Amino acid sequence: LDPIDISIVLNKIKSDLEESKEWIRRSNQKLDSI
Amino acid sequence: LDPIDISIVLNKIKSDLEESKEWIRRSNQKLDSI
Amino acid sequence: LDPIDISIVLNKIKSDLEESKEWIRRSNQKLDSI
Amino acid sequence: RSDIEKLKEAIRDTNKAVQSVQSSIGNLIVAIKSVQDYVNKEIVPS
Amino acid sequence: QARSDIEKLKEAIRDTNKAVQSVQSSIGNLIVAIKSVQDYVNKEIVPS
Amino acid sequence: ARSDIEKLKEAIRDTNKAVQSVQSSIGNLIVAIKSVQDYVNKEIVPSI
Repeated sequence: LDPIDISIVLNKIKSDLEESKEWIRRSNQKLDSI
Repeated sequence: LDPIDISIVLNKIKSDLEESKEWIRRSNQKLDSI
Repeated sequence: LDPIDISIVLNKIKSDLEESKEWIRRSNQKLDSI
Repeated sequence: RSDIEKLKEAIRDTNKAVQSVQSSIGNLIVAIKSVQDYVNKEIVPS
Repeated sequence: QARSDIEKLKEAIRDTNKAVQSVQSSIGNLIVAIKSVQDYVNKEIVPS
Repeated sequence: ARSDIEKLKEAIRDTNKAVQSVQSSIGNLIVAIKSVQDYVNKEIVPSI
């Protein structure tokens, strides 16, 4: 049987998660400036 | 063996996710009116 | 074959989920103060 | 104050979005647990 | 000042909302990943 | 008021921490799915 490989979709989840972290970084920075 | 069937749980996740999208749409709408 | 056991990672996710729920309760408590 | 009220309403909606996501993560755990249990009680006896 | 602090808060929330939308995208793709595992088990392991 | 502004700021900070906790959740869900793919490929595939 050919192995199961979901690395493509896993990479897409990772990428969305790294973007999420940047938006939260930016939100905190804005609040720090108040 | 009978085959795996997690459509019920996947459907629940999808529903919660769609409802999340609508709350964000409402938040952004409030923000646009400021 | 020896059985798969991802209970340890699932416990970490449950813990992070519980922590998330408390921060949301705290946010809503602050808004309740306005 | 009218802008303060709108910001409060916005954050309230964001919080509800996050509660909806929490419910999705809750069920993702259930989904993965369900895969584990099927492997162990249906494939691994074989 | 008041409308500037108000404008910073508004932008902080806009940023938070985009963080939540990125999490929404990640959950969408987790569904795909988990369904793939389901599909592979039923097409390669359960017949096999 | 300045108090209401400080409260809204405190509220958004708590909301951002909630999102950070969910981000940690997603990180661990990736690991759990990867561990299922690994177990399938390292143990069930060869047996069958």
